[PDB]
Amino acid sequence: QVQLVESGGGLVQPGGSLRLSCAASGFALSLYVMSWVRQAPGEGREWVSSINSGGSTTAYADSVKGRFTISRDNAKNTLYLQLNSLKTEDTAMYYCAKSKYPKYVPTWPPLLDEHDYWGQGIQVTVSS
Amino acid sequence: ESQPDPKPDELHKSSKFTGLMENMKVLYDDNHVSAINVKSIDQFLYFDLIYSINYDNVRVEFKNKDLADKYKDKYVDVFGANYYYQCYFSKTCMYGGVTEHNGNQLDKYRSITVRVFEDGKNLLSFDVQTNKKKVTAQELDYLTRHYLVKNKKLYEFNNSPYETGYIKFIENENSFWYDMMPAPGDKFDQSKYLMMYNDNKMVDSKDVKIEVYLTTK
Repeated sequence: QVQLVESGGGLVQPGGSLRLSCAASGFALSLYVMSWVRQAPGEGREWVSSINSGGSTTAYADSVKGRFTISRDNAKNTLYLQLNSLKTEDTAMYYCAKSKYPKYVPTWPPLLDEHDYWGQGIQVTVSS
Repeated sequence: ESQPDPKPDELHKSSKFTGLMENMKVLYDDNHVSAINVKSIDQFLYFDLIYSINYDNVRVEFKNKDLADKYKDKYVDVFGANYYYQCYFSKTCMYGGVTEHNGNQLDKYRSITVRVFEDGKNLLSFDVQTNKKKVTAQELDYLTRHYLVKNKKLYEFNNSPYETGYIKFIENENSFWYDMMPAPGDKFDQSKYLMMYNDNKMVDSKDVKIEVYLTTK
């Protein structure tokens, strides 16, 4: 059965760095575009970043471009996010999201609704 | 007879395809179907066979009933490029890729040396390998493109460094070829492209030669 479990994240001062990890099981990561999405307090889901199956192509939201880095390791079935130069606005639950479409990419960057499984999420807090 | 080689403007031009070449690339990346010595366990339509290859149900589609009838409940090897998007079934889909197992196995692998041309010039050769006396053109095509994607960026996320490409198989006097580039426009339909393999075309692995002809932009 498909599972995504986020780990890492945590608490840091503004300007600091954190890292997120997502362990995938019950499917081959290599078939799927993978994304990070976040939900800040009193907000809807926000797309953060996506990476294609190969690893060659990444995309980022404007708000995080240059500060965050998405990467993947298909052999270990893991997705990563490096969060640098953190701001209070980055405080949120972060979720690893799997494309609904194996071996196919209708849209780039992917739309929020083009994912069909999410993990429980991992908290990132930039303490004010 | 032998297929006439491509005419002047017969080959698809990659610059006229404006969608994501990623959808072609992913067909010739690491993921593919390969099964040794299996027998069909179900059938949906009368021109397909379903195999169990954890185990997924793989629907193998042929061009007609005669081919499905030939291989139904025969022990085979299956090898090919599979797709998921709009895979019609009732899981993954493919076309052809089926060879009788018994009597077709080699003690030692056979190597076939692909000759690659760019704008008419041979810059590169490399080997693909198979254990099969009679092998699908699909299998050899996949192995050839797999190498070229990895090493020559044949297909990239957005487009290709090449304007045209065809792969040519030569068996003695006779030859035939496949266009390696997507049809023009903003959409690439994987199921339509891959249907070229539904004839289950086979070649002799000792006699076949492979030539790939690419043009640059």
